[PDB]
Amino acid sequence: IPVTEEGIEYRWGNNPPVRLWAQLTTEGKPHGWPHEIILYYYGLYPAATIAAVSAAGLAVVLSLLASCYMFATARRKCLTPYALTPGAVVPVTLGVLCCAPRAHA
Amino acid sequence: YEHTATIPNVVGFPYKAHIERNGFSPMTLQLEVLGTSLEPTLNLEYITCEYKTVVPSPYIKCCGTSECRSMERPDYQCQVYTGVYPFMWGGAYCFCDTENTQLSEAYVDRSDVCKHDHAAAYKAHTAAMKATIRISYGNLNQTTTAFVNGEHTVTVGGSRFTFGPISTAWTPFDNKIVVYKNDVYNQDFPPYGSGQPGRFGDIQSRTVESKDLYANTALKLSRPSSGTVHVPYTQTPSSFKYWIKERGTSLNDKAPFGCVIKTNPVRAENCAVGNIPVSMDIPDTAFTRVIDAPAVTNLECQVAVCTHSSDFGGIATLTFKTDKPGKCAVHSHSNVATIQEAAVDIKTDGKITLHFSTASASPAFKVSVCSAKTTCMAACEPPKDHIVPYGASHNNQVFPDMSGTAMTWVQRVAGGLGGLTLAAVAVLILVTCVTMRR
Amino acid sequence: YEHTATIPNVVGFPYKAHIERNGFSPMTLQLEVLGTSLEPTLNLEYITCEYKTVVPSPYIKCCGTSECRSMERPDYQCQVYTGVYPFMWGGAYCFCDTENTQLSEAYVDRSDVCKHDHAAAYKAHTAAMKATIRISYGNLNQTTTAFVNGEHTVTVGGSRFTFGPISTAWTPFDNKIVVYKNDVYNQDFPPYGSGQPGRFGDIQSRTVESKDLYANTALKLSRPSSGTVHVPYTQTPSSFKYWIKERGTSLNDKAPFGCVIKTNPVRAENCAVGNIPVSMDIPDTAFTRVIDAPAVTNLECQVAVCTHSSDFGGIATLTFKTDKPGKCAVHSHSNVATIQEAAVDIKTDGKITLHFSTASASPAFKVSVCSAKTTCMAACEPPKDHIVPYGASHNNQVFPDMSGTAMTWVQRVAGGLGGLTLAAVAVLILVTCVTMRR
Ligand SMILES: *[C@@H]1O[C@H](CO)[C@@H](O[C@@H]2O[C@H](CO)[C@@H](O[C@@H]3O[C@H](CO[C@H]4O[C@H](CO)[C@@H](O)[C@H](O)[C@@H]4O)[C@@H](O)[C@H](O[C@H]4O[C@H](CO)[C@@H](O)[C@H](O)[C@@H]4O)[C@@H]3O)[C@H](O)[C@H]2NC(C)=O)[C@H](O)[C@H]1NC(C)=O
Ligand SMILES: *[C@@H]1O[C@H](CO)[C@@H](O[C@@H]2O[C@H](CO)[C@@H](O[C@@H]3O[C@H](CO[C@H]4O[C@H](CO)[C@@H](O)[C@H](O)[C@@H]4O)[C@@H](O)[C@H](O[C@H]4O[C@H](CO)[C@@H](O)[C@H](O)[C@@H]4O)[C@@H]3O)[C@H](O)[C@H]2NC(C)=O)[C@H](O)[C@H]1NC(C)=O
Repeated sequence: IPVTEEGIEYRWGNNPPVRLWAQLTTEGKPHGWPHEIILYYYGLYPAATIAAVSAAGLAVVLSLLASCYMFATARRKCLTPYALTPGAVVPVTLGVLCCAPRAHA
Repeated sequence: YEHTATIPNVVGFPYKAHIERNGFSPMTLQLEVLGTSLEPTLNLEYITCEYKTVVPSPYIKCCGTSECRSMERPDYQCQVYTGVYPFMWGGAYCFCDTENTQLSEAYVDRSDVCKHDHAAAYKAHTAAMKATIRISYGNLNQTTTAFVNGEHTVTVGGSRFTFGPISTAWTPFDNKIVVYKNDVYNQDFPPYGSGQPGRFGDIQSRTVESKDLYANTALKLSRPSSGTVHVPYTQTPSSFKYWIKERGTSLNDKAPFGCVIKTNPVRAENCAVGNIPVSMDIPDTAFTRVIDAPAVTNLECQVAVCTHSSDFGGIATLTFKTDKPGKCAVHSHSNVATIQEAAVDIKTDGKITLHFSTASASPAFKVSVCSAKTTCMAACEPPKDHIVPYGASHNNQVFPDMSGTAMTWVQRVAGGLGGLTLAAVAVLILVTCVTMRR
Repeated sequence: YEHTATIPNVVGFPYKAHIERNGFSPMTLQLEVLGTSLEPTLNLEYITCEYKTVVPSPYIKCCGTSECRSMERPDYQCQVYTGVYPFMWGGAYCFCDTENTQLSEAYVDRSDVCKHDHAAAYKAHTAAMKATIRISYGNLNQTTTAFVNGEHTVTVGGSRFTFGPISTAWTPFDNKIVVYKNDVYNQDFPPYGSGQPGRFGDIQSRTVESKDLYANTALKLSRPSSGTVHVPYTQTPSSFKYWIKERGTSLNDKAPFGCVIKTNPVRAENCAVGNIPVSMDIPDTAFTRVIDAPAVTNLECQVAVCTHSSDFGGIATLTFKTDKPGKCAVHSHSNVATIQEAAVDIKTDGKITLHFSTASASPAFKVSVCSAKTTCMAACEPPKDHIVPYGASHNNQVFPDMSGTAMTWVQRVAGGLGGLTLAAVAVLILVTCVTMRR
């Protein structure tokens, strides 16, 4: 018989009815490593923990590119005006901006 | 004094209400509901028993003919037959060979023992909920009953409580009730004047002892075969004894919210749904003044076990600094954990324990002893069981709010990744003004 | 055979319903309501009488003292005094000067005629309307009663009827009801356990005979004066004798839709609201086949009088070409006029008389006698009497059809300038097609 959380009653033959509720045990391990803390929230709510971890995963790879896309935009606005006219690339900036006009460019 | 609270509708579960006013000591309460039985406003529409086909001895007149009388009974069926020859036990019967009629009649009425066992068809359109509440404070310990609507008022010690209207309006009775002995069948029985032979309600009388019986059981006669003094009749059998054995289960055995269903003033007791608003009218002769209450300072809380078990898994060693022996009234203020015994005593050295029951990995609640507050913290562990006979004693709140292990790794990632997205926005202001001005 | 109709709810108003089918003569019915009750679904909140305060004989004590008792009683109040000097009739009575107390005691209960006269307080949440329709067709008049909701089913002769639900669900009561002897009062009474002194509900008991009386009539028990033997007190007066005078009217004298309000099985009989749907089940052995009916050809009607009076103030005359005498059934295919008597007897000569009743200046009703139709038009005149003692037999409709004299002048103004408006368009169409191109 599936005893989910709110319990069942069941009557066998002519005995009085018996009610049995479900405890809130699990299989994982709380208060430990970040990889074994997901298994603790996996026996508890096994289908509502994938939609939670994906929005905590999509918020990481999106916010990581949007800092580098602002890096490459801000890198461009310091290398371009020293690349139109014939002139040196000022190696003071080479230590900061690892400029693609390195050696013969 | 006036105070409002909303107890849950769980049978056999204590609730703590806490009263704080000016000048007096903080005082807790403990309301507990014992039984809850709602009944609809019934009205009997008909009564069904077995039937009893009465038929008298047949009449044979052999000198001449006869005619039917055509009286009025429920299923009064006369039919006269032509020339017969009865063949009684000694020789012939009526000393001729033809020209002899035979008047045969039969009809139906209500059973003999109908007032003892009988089905009844009521109607459920409203409801009327009653309850039974144990009220506890100080040295007052009583138990009363009151209608759960905003018009009834009970007095217990010197106060005047009033229980508000129910949140929901849910009844497991659909509209209609069929009671036989100890059981309600959630049916859609045919109305008075639409009986069907074999299905339920072929005998419908308006009440138990009245007249005007209604019956259509298709009582059709036939002629006797050749030479026997009998009377044949064919009709569909008793519908009421179909229903005693064809009944699967009552509404008792499939009611939604754990309800059980009794029968004599037809009702459905101990149903756990919704919540009850209350209204309190405790006078000022029950409180204690802050002069006589022991002033308690320098609170501290620490735990040792915190099991997720349903009863009271978790101990809490709690210290303080008092001056006078007296009496306090503990309480929490958050629905993450619940506190037992509500009124624990005091001692000069601060060493008293508590039994909480939380249901999350890291609870964070707050305790007031005698207007003297603190917070608590725990590192709870799961229990090694699966099926428990008793029921829960905690409000469900699974959220490790702002300090646990499951929160610290979230704050380091989102406080470490977010610090490098806005840092590129700083570089987007740092460089672009220098280029543009140059 | 099956047929449905709807009848208006006004009492003493014969309605006609028409039945047409292939292979039989047309047939008309005559439904006519004769009474209508409306019982709410009661439940006695409480019942109210006129109380009786019993002051027993005061018990003195001449040397010792006495103490209070704390008995169990509705508004019990006893309290003892200090030394009093009684001085009854001849000389003193305790023969001391002090230390002789006099215990006083008083309480209240219900009356002695409380089972005879009483106000009864009910609650009206639902209501079940009955009716007393009589049914007329052919040579059959019966009169049956039925609960007016769409499932109860009654039989008349050899046919069966049922009556649908009432259109609205309006009540002349409200959810509160006060029943004394012949006058239900639609007043929101104060609830149980919250009675107020002086106003209606000072004493309250749950049913007619029970314990647990409730009362707060503000009984105060003052101190006896100088040397006479009497127990004085003071009390707010009986509320129920104020409510017998300060009752303004009944609800019979301010009921909304003109409905008398009886009292003993609390009722609301003969209202006037909405309409009632019906359902017919006339079997095939009630019509006439089309061969047996008298054939009717070449109808032509011609009005004579037509006043607007509330009775049948109109006489028409019809001609025809029949072939055999018989009995037709007339009907009106409009809600403008209602032909009376429905059951004319056709003869050899082509001349019959009817009686109709309109409410507008020009009718357009059309008459079927026996599967043959014609149209009637009249020029009608208003009556002279202003106040009439009987009701209204027509339907409330005031609109001349299309060819009345009051509307003929409209078409001689509409076609006049409307035909001149298109003529002013047709000039511009010619100009904007000849000298937009030349
Ligand atoms: C005033 O307020 C107090 C507390 O607020 C209430 O006191 C409690 O009342 C309940 C019920 O009356 C008491 O429960 C009873 O306990 C008895 C002894 O308990 C021992 O045995 C049980 C059973 O193994 C153990 O679980 C427990 O730990 C103890 O070891 C039981 O013997 C009683 O059972 C009886 O009744 C049941 C059905 O009711 C029968 O089936 C049994 O056969 C037996 O007859 C019962 O369980 C409880 O002990 C009281 N005290 C406390 C501190 O909770 C008062 O009810 C309340 N009102 C008054 C005084 O009017
Ligand atoms: C259809 O169904 C009914 C079954 O009852 C039958 O027709 C009914 O016949 C009865 C009499 O047999 C009618 O009842 C009485 O009619 C009397 C005759 O009315 C004359 O007098 C009055 C009064 O002056 C005039 O207005 C009228 O024009 C006639 O000249 C009435 O005098 C009776 O009055 C009673 O009630 C009034 C209150 O209304 C009291 O004040 C009186 O004192 C008295 O008690 C009464 O009305 C009845 O009206 C008929 N019902 C109909 C026609 O629907 C038929 O037999 C049946 N049809 C067939 C084919 O069988």
